[PDB]
Amino acid sequence: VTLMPIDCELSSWSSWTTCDPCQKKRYRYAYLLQPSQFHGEPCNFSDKEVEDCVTNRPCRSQVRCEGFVCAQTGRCVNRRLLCNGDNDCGDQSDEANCRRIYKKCQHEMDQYWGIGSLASGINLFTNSFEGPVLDHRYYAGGCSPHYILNTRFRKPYNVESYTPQTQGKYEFILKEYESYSDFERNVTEKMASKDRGKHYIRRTKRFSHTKSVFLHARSDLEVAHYKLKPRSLMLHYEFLQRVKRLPLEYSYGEYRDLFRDFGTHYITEAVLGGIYEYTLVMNKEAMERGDYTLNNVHARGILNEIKDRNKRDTMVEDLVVLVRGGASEHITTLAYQELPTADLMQEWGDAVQYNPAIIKVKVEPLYELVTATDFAYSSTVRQNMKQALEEFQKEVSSCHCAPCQGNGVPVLKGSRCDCICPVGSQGLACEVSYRKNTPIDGKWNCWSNWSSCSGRRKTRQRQCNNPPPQNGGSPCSGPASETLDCS
Amino acid sequence: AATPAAVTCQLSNWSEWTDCFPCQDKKYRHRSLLQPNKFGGTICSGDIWDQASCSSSTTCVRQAQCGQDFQCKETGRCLKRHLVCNGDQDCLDGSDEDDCAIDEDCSQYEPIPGSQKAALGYNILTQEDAQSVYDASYYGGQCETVYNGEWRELRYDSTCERLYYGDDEKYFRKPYNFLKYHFEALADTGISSEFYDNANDLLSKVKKDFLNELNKYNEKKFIFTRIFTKVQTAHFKMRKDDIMLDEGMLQSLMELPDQYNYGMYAKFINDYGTHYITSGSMGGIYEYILVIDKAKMESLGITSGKTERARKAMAVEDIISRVRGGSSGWSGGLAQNRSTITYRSWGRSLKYNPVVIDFEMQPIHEVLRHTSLGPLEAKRQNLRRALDQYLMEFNACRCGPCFNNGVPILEGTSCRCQCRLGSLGAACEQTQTEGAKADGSWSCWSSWSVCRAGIQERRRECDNPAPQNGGASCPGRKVQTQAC
Amino acid sequence: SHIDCRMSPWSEWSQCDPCLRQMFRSRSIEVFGQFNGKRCTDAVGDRRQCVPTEPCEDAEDDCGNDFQCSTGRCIKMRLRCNGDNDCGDFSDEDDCESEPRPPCRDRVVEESELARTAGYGINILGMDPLSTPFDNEFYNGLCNRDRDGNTLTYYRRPWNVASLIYETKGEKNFRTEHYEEQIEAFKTYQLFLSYSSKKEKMFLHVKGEIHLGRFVMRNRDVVLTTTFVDDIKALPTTYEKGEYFAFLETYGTHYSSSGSLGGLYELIYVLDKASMKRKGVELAVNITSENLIDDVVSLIRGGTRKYAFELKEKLLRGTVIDVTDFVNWASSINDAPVLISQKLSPIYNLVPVKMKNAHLKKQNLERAIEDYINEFSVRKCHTCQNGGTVILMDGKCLCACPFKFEGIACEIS
Amino acid sequence: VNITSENLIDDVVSLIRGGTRKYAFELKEKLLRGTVIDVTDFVNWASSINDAPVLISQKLSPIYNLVPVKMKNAHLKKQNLERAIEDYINEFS
Amino acid sequence: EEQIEAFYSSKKEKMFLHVKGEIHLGRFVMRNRDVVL
Amino acid sequence: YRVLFYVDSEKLKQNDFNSVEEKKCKSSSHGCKELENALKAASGTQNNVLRGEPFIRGGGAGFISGLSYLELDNPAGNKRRYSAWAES
Ligand SMILES: *[C@@H]1O[C@H](CO)[C@@H](O[C@@H]2O[C@H](CO)[C@@H](O[C@@H]3O[C@H](CO)[C@@H](O)[C@H](O)[C@@H]3O)[C@H](O)[C@H]2NC(C)=O)[C@H](O)[C@H]1NC(C)=O
Ligand SMILES: *[C@@H]1O[C@H](CO)[C@@H](O[C@@H]2O[C@H](CO)[C@@H](O)[C@H](O)[C@H]2NC(C)=O)[C@H](O)[C@H]1NC(C)=O
Ligand SMILES: *[C@@H]1O[C@H](CO)[C@@H](O)[C@H](O)[C@H]1NC(C)=O
Ligand SMILES: *[C@@H]1O[C@H](CO)[C@@H](O)[C@H](O)[C@H]1NC(C)=O
Ligand SMILES: *[C@@H]1O[C@H](CO)[C@@H](O)[C@H](O)[C@@H]1O
Ligand SMILES: *[C@@H]1O[C@H](CO)[C@@H](O)[C@H](O)[C@@H]1O
Ligand SMILES: *[C@@H]1O[C@H](CO)[C@@H](O)[C@H](O)[C@@H]1O
Ligand SMILES: *[C@@H]1O[C@H](CO)[C@@H](O)[C@H](O)[C@@H]1O
Ligand SMILES: *[C@H]1O[C@H](CO)[C@@H](O)[C@H](O)[C@@H]1O
Ligand SMILES: [Ca+2]
Ligand SMILES: [Ca+2]
Ligand SMILES: [Ca+2]
Repeated sequence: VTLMPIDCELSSWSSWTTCDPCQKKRYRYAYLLQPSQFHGEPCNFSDKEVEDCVTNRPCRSQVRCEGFVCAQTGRCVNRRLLCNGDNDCGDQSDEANCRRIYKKCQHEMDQYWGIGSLASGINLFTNSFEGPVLDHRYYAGGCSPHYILNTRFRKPYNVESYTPQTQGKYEFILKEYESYSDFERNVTEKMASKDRGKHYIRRTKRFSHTKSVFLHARSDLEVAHYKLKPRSLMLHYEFLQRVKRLPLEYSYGEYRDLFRDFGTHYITEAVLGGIYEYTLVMNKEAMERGDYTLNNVHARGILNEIKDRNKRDTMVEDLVVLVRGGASEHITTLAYQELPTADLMQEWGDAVQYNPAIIKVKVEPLYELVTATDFAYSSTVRQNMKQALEEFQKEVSSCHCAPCQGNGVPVLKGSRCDCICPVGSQGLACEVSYRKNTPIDGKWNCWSNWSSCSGRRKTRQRQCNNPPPQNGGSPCSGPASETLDCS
Repeated sequence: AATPAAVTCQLSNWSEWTDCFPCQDKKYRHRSLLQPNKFGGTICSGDIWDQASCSSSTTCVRQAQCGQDFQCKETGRCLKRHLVCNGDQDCLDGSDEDDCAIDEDCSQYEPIPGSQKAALGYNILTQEDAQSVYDASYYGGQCETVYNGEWRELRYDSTCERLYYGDDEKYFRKPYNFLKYHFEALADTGISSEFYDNANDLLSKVKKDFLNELNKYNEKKFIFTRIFTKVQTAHFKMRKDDIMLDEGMLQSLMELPDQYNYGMYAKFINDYGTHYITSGSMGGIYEYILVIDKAKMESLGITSGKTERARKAMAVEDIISRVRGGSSGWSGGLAQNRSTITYRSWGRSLKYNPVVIDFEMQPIHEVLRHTSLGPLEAKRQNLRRALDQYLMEFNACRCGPCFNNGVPILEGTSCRCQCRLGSLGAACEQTQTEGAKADGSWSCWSSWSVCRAGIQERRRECDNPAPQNGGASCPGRKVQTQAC
Repeated sequence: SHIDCRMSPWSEWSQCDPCLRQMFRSRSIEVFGQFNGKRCTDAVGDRRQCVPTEPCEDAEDDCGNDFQCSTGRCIKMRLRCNGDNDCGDFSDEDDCESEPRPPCRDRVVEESELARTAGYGINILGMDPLSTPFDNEFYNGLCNRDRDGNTLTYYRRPWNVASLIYETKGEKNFRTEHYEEQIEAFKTYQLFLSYSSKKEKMFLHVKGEIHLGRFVMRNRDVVLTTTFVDDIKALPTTYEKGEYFAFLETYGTHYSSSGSLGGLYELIYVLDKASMKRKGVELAVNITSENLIDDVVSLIRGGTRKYAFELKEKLLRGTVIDVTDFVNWASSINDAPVLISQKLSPIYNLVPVKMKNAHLKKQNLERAIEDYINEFSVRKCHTCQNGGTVILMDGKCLCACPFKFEGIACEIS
Repeated sequence: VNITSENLIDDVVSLIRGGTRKYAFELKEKLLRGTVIDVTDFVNWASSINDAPVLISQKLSPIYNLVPVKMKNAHLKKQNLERAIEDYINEFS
Repeated sequence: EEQIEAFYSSKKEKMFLHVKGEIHLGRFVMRNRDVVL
Repeated sequence: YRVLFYVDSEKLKQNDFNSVEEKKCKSSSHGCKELENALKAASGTQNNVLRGEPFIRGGGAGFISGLSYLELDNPAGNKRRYSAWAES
């Protein structure tokens, strides 16, 4: 193996912030200067440090509640939500000491299938879901019935619509090629006289046969459309509290650890369903050489005869199958190497309805949740969170990773980077393969910092993995340099 | 071929007794693995750690003092008062439900699939699960629920003739120590197959009026296939702040001295693991390999006269087939054959028995930082100091070379080379020819060098042997340096 | 000549142990027997009654405000009435005429038939399992309900079994490896020589490992069986080898601190076959040899009677095995598991601190287990001849050799 | 040839321990007839070992170790049982 | 089998076929103290 | 419900052959000579491309994934599956 294992390096510490007026604390942090890769040391030694202070400054942190303050969670429920026979506080506190219970839901009701997943934030730069940011177990007044098929559902307060938009693309290509060539060239020669004589032969073949198959099947099934309300969202307890812990002063660390727990954005609108994708590539070759000769001479005489015969064959085949959404038996029977029968497809699509994946998303950045009805100093938290979001996007984008071999895709998983391999190579760098060459796709290096003013510039070099090596593939798809106005 | 050299177990002599603690009535002492018993050799009766009774002069600490709030009478946990009488058993004694949120109905839903395995510590030297680090069943006053993506399960009703899906296990309760658990259904499968064949046939004849005739045939065939399939039933992330430790880890952490004492800290690393899971992926994995080599060679030579003939033929087949997750039955079935029967049935069993696919983990000392207990900095630095030694002393790299690609492990004081084929030892083979492909794997750390104020070193070798025959070299960090 | 059991002289006797009302004597084993001579059956020690030469000390080891049960055992008062088999036997009915309340409220939970057996004693000689030192029908007032197990049915996990996780894993390893060869030659009055040789080699290895989870035993607050704690109370306190060996021979040198449950199958075919011939006349000679070893072995462990013994032999024969026969056997591992492999803790770690004289008993056990491993050593026996090695068994040392050398010492060919 | 019909298979021994006598007889009868037992048979035998077990291996100690320590001349009786056990080895060849 | 013949000589045979089986139902181990006879 | 289905295939095969044979003799010291040659080149190709893009809107997700699944033997889609979709 050509490897050197590379250790993670965090920076030297920031200077401390001055002590916060309302957290009574101070903060310091490091930037990841190099991610751990190829089995270097696991690092993650605490990326933030925090200390207490004496406080010499005023604070106004109590945003009041015309509602009822829930005993454990601190949520402000509207006073009409008490004694409805339902948990609106998160920890049941709204339903204590009620002289009667006034149910609105006359009937039993389901939550829409998977509606809680969409209540959590996404780290948009890795498409990973993170912690809960919205409370889809909160209904306010609720209890207007919705039906998908014959099942009745209760709409969450935060959800503007969840509805069964229901669509299916299937796409199929089967491309096949065959090419064969045969060459033969025979010869015979003779002489005699009354003494002398000669006889000679040559016979030959060259042959080749070649075949290729590319097959690609994709089903994009959609089974629901989701949109969140644009305003007045009831947030989740665990997020609401970490946002209340954020400093008024800008420390990057304490805002970064919000993103590492609850992500960077929230899902405002989404397309729900399943992907089935199958793609087969096969290449096949056969090759031959034959060469035969005799030479015979007489006057006393001599004979020589030779035969040479060669056959070569190869086949190489790669298949990838990818399934999203559904139930585990349908998932595995589609995961299997052989194209489905329509019965499995039917049962998979039927199960995708009850456990959809997310096909398409409209985000909003997470600071758009930090509204003054829930948080004091909200505008300074927003402005901090905006700046942290730009700095964090420059940390968690995988451009920092060293290049994989074998066309591996590097993904920065934490403070550590994993080369996800294509089919047909193994080992931590994707080095272990039988293949003489495989197309390297070009990989971008990280984008250089904003220079000067009157229109700043940023630059990129396609250098992190240079595109051409070992019969290279496509050079990178994005803007190779970029500019934006001070004002 | 290689040859073994047996060695029996040795431990170093006892450390002097650690002085009698105020609340445990206990003393501790330890020893070190001066040499673990290698492939050939007797086990020590002795282990690394010893504990003894002792009365002590002072009075044990008052249990009323934690957080200005409730703490349980016979165990570790200190609780926010709204957990007392919540209707749920928040500590081992149940004292947080004695003399009575309130009356929680949330136990209508069972705990999340695999809430246990993610709560256990893990050991990087042995790959074993440890005791509970997190409390797998602490709910912290929360009534929080995950939708089961797999709840769909058929039932007949014989009265009024209907076939209908059960409406059972639709939700699971999430433990407080889990930030998110997500029931996302994925599959990915990747399959590569490569075949290469060569056959060559040759003749040569000369006659002069002496005769010579030569005939050759050669054949080679190679087949490879690899299949990898993974199915996620769920993905999880454990909380990074306000962690509620298991009562056992909590009590064992109270029981740690504030001073450094390698024995009691090494015992906590043994008992609660080197690491704890921060996040991981749940469901099932199938992996399969076939590697097949065949060859066939024949040759004849005749001249005048005398005749000689030779033939050689070969076939070597490796199948590795490993199923993680599912029912014990269908895991054996899918290990034995691959089909739309075995994949479909295996996935039906992943509905009920998921297993951890891959996960992320951090060193056990990094838990203390994030606990509900407040600062424990002295214990954390001791717990790091011990772990930085434990990962040297108990390390499988101290076992023998395991020639022909065997896997070393240390358990107790004792080595196992899990040799992949042939009878165990340093050397391992009796079936294979002496031509076999095998790696070099690490010959372990030196102690730190004598040092200048700014120069100190540590070194390795790739193995005691070089890589065997033609074979792979190690990942290449041969030398390392330290702060002296 | 053949070999007989032999021992040292007996040592000098103990004093009378005042509370135990006995005296003790011991002897070393020196040869086990070998080569089909007089096999040992012979004991390490013996005991005699005495009227004691001094008073016994106060026996009672009471934990205080804890309930002292009809067993040897103390318990905390939350478990004095708990509607459960608290404290190692029923001991409670005269108190619990009130406060019935169970650990599990309104529910019907069953015992884990795997967890009851968790924490086997193990003897390092042969690595046989023995029944648990640990109680494992004690629940510490915790309900601790698991829905786990592949048969989709709930169970109550017993207190000492800190983890029992059904990590299902099914592996098959298969290897075949052939090398196959031929060499032949040929070369008034006349001369000729004809020569031929042929060789065939096969190595098949197959193993199928099927897990039914893993148990990890608790490393504090372990609640032990009444029989085991009593069998620690009844000890000499003076390092009498034969009396300590009697405790090892009923609870093991070690316990499995964590063990992996399930089943295994394993198969071997080795075939190694050769034939050689030469014939000639020179102005007759005819000289031959044949050498064959053929050895096929099958092991199955775990699962129920029918399926295992079907599969054992189906796999040994040429038979193309039905996948559903595997599914049946591998499913029956749910009902009838076996201990595949495990981590071993020396048994003295289960001598509870907060019992009288505990640490003295531990250092005695640590010495005794070292002796138990030493005088049962193979290294004392006489050497095997040719390619064999000295096998050890109770009352014999021997060897056997599938390699054309023969007898109980492989001496002849 | 028809090996199951033929006189050719003769010289097979039988040792068989435990199980219900029907299935032990059937296995013996097939072998002394010069014929193979079917895999159906062995599993039927293995099912019957639940009724009628035998010991495949044993670890052995002389019986005097059972003589209770409370016996009124206990050590003398045990010592005479050792003196008696020792004579069996001479009482037979 | 081995033969040397010259019209010194020697001739040799050794041959067997074994089938061996075990069926195992359970281990028992029994007390060495507190025995009730 | 929409289907586009498209099948396209091309085949070529070629064989070309050339041969020469020559002879000479003389007599009065007799003699003769002969020469012969043959040559072949042959080549062929196939291309086959089969595409299809079923698209459905409306109906239940299982009926959609069943109906949109392309039977290469019946690329318009099957009477039963299609009627089930029209029910859903
Ligand atoms: C140029 O010379 C080559 C080599 O001699 C010719 O190929 C040969 O063609 C003959 C007649 O088709 C083949 O003989 C046949 O063999 C088959 C079995 O393979 C047998 O069933 C038939 O009855 C017959 O004996 C010969 O095998 C084949 N040799 C090879 C190596 O391909 C070729 O046809 C010649 N081309 C010209 C222009 O004459
Ligand atoms: C697993 O078992 C199945 C049994 O059906 C195998 O599938 C059969 O394979 C044989 C091979 O000769 C074919 O003749 C049958 O037609 C196949 N039946 C079908 C359609 O399933 C399967 O091949 C086995 N697993 C593997 C990978 O060989
Ligand atoms: C071989 O002979 C036996 C009788 O000994 C007869 O039953 C059998 O049919 C013959 N062959 C077969 C079909 O097994
Ligand atoms: C001699 O030749 C015969 C006939 O092939 C053969 O059976 C025998 O084994 C050879 N060896 C001798 C007779 O020494
Ligand atoms: C923040 O950082 C400096 C580093 O020298 C500390 O010493 C000090 O506490 C300051 O507030
Ligand atoms: C502790 O180890 C010491 C060796 O220094 C012994 O002397 C003592 O008996 C105990 O084994
Ligand atoms: C030897 O090999 C492993 C790689 O498998 C390294 O992680 C490690 O350094 C070990 O000692
Ligand atoms: C020890 O052996 C002596 C023999 O010297 C006997 O007297 C006694 O019975 C014990 O076995
Ligand atoms: C431009 O964006 C901000 C402005 O300071 C910084 O992250 C950096 O200067 C970047 O290049
Ligand atoms: Ca309410
Ligand atoms: Ca409680
Ligand atoms: Ca009770």
